[PDB]
Amino acid sequence: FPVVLVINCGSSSIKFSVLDVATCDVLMAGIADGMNTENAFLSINGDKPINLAHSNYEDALKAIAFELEKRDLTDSVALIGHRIAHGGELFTQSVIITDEIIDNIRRVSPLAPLHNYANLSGIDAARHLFPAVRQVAVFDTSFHQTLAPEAYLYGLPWEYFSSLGVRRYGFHGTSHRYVSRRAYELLDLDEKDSGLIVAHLGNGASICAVRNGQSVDTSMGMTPLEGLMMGTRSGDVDFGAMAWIAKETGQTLSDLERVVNKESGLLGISGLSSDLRVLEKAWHEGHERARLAIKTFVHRIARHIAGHAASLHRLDGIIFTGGIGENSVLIRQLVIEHLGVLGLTLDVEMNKQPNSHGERIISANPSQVICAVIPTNEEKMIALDAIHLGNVKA
Amino acid sequence: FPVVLVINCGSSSIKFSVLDVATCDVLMAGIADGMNTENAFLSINGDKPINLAHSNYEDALKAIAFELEKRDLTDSVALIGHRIAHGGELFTQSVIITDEIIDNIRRVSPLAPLHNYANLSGIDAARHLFPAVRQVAVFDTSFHQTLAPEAYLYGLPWEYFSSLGVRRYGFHGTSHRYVSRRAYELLDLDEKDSGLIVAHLGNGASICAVRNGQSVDTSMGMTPLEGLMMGTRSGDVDFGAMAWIAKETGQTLSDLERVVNKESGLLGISGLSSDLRVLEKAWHEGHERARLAIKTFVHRIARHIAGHAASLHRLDGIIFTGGIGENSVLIRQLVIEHLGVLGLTLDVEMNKQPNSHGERIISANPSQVICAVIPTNEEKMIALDAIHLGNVKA
Ligand SMILES: Nc1ncnc2c1ncn2[C@@H]1O[C@H](COP(=O)(O)OP(=O)(O)O)[C@@H](O)[C@H]1O
Ligand SMILES: Nc1ncnc2c1ncn2[C@@H]1O[C@H](COP(=O)(O)OP(=O)(O)O)[C@@H](O)[C@H]1O
Repeated sequence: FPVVLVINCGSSSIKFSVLDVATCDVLMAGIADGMNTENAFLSINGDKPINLAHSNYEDALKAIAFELEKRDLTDSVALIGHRIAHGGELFTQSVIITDEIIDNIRRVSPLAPLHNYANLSGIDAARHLFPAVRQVAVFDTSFHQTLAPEAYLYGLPWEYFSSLGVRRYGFHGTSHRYVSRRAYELLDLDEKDSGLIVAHLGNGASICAVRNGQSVDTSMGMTPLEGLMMGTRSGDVDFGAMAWIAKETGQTLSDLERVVNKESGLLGISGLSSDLRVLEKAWHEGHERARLAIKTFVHRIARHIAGHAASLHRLDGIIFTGGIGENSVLIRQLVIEHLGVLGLTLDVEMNKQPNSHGERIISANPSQVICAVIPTNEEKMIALDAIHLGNVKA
Repeated sequence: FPVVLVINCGSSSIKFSVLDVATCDVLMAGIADGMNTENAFLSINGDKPINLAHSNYEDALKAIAFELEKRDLTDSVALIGHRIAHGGELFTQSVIITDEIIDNIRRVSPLAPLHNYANLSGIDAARHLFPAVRQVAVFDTSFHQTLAPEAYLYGLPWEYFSSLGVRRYGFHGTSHRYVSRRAYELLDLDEKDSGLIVAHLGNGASICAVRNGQSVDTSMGMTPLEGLMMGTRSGDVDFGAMAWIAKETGQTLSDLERVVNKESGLLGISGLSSDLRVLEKAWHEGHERARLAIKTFVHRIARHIAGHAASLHRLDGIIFTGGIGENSVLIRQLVIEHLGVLGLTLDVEMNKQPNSHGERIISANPSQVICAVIPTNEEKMIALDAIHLGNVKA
């Protein structure tokens, strides 16, 4: 009974899951938080947080490695999957990790400094601790590499693109890829002749247009800051406005970089919380700013969903996914009602069902476009890639 | 036979037109360019440029005033219309100019430094030269004041909005207003129950969603730099990307402000010209970058047109206007073909007709949405407002 160890190293954390190769089910999950801090810990399934105080990425993973051995899981780990934030234009699909891949990942890392280097730290650690184990790299950007130039180019001088690599990349690639595959099943669509819009709505949020199985447009840009307004991220924002704000408050780009990434979006408008649940209750209790934050959030989602549909020859479905897309009854309803122009019809009773109902259709029959909620499973998608690559002769 | 003198003062020019109150036809037009420069001139209808060397906004208008007197037009000027770039949240409609209006215009001027002060210079000059003449102010932003908060708010901290006035304003207001009024006629639509998308495509470009006669979404933002990619303007651009570019080339925001306003868009991508005509020929001749610039330009227009449609309850028509929208056969075709998802059907023979054919429908019957070209006439719209206001008792 082989298992797949899936890893995701962030700037200050290391999330992991152990999936059964046979059923792709989670057998164990955990997270080492407070990384590089004088006080780091490891909590597995909730079990009392261990003391990983003063430990680097490798020790943290060494601790996680011991927790797998203390549960006789070590010997059944046949594959390891690493989630990589940015793959530049070098990676269009998941790959078996070798020295060349590591080199390539370093090459594109300048494009995602705050994430890629942590991803690499994770790779080095895993390689040290599981030498005889095949390891795979899954890039959050690879699914969007099918985008045409007209869809990934910015209106900046050509030089910025050709010599600096400035262009739209998009993220949530693994989710958008996974969810759209699931959609062809659920909606009984022919992948080769289909038009889908996936709305990945989490604390990080993005839209993706999948035409005939391929991503043809996505909302995030060179960085995860473009597109939809999010939990603490601003989303699209007039550069002239950002420039004006700079001259008025005497702030630098790093100051504004912080504001737009940490103090904006839902948090910034509501001045209350980045958490939707908190905001939904706030609205219910009469909080005006919480209502404006949500309304704005919904307005921008509807706008991009419609905008992205322009890259499809035909619109067959709109799929909601992510923590927010899977659990927010109201947001889904508001977004959908904001898209009546596309002929969407919601089945409120179906939309009311909690996420325990899994992959489900929430639109009524008269609906011109099918609407559904499909829980995303990036760990499973990564494992499936690893399993496939596990049959290769490298 | 009274006439209306219409003025538009830019940072370095003063465009003017004299329309007949009876037919709203242009009887004279001109432009004083090279303002504040050691060499300024005044060209009327093409007539040899006069020597306005070393002259401020008032002298330039004094020269224009003499050209109207030298043609016995002075005594028939019953109204003067001033085009104002930015009206903030203070102006929702055109107004008769008084001391209060001037004060108010100064209040919002910080929002458009490079345009509003020139507009005010024009007002002071005109007021000096035509004391007994009623004068009106028409704001490029007023038509978009009907936008809901969810549509004009940015995902920035609430403070930036409430204390600094940072929000979407939108421009091309007079064109969008004028063109949509014309559309209800041409398309035989009931203003009170209608959904239109107007694509104002000139060297400056923006989209506007008009629901039941009111603007409910527009593409430009606090400044004319947001939205569509334009002649030399970038249009939407990932702020994280702009930040990244800053740290890589060691440029400031003023440096980037310049790049995004002067060296980007069509010019930036093609590295050839900002002029569509030049680019269309370049493409025909095999120029790849010119083709990419146009394709990108078209892709972004289609995206925003679809995105803006989300603010409509029903999509009745898409109207093209502006120098590009009125004369570009190819761009209109490409944009429309990029919107097949909305069920649009183009009548190529109708779309081929030159702008001399005026207000015209270019979509075929099977089309779910009517498409048309409606030449814009901002001077006429301004005159109509002035004429209406000419009956007021101030
Ligand atoms: N029942 C719910 N109703 C509304 N929002 C919810 C609900 N459950 C979770 N959320 C929101 O979803 C967000 C976090 O999503 P995230 O976990 O990052 O997505 P993913 O689960 O795809 O990785 C939070 O804003 C959270 O408050
Ligand atoms: N026949 C044409 N085909 C393609 N583009 C054209 C044509 N005529 C003018 N243009 C373009 O339209 C643009 C300038 O538009 P503009 O004059 O600012 O709009 P408006 O006339 O609404 O004020 C230029 O890029 C120009 O090359």
